[PDB]
Amino acid sequence: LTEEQIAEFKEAFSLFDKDGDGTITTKELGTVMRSLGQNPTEAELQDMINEVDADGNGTIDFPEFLTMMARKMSEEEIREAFRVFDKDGNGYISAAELRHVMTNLGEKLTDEEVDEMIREADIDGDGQVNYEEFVQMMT
Amino acid sequence: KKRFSFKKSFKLSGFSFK
Ligand SMILES: [Ca+2]
Ligand SMILES: [Ca+2]
Ligand SMILES: [Ca+2]
Ligand SMILES: [Ca+2]
Repeated sequence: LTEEQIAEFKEAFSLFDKDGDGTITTKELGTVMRSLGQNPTEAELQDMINEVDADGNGTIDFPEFLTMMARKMSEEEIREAFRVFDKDGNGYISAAELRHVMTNLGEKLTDEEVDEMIREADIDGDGQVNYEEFVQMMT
Repeated sequence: KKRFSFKKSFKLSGFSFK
């Protein structure tokens, strides 16, 4: 585990932990998922936490979060996640689309932060992220 | 906005999303 990987997990955690209290609640999870166009029920949110809630305190701490993400790591689930970003449906995630998703998530990005994110997944160097690229990234 | 010790990853953001 590298230093940059930890900083990414730390930011991924911060995106959920809206009030920055060090834990992720079912409420925070729902807010994020709705902001990405999903609509989990209360039961589903509780189930998500329960699966990784080692200490049974009802909320997710940093390690439990890491476990959640490691368990997350078919075609349909990936396609769906692609469509969260590919808003116009043209088959390419642009920088403007990525920035739009991050902004709905309450995260403001500099053009450089966004470009850097595209750069990470863009394999062919067209400056966009196609489905295959998005699959190589997620897989 | 750049935050020291923090880094925005597309990958982890993907998994974070469905
Ligand atoms: Ca919180
Ligand atoms: Ca817990
Ligand atoms: Ca697009
Ligand atoms: Ca590309």
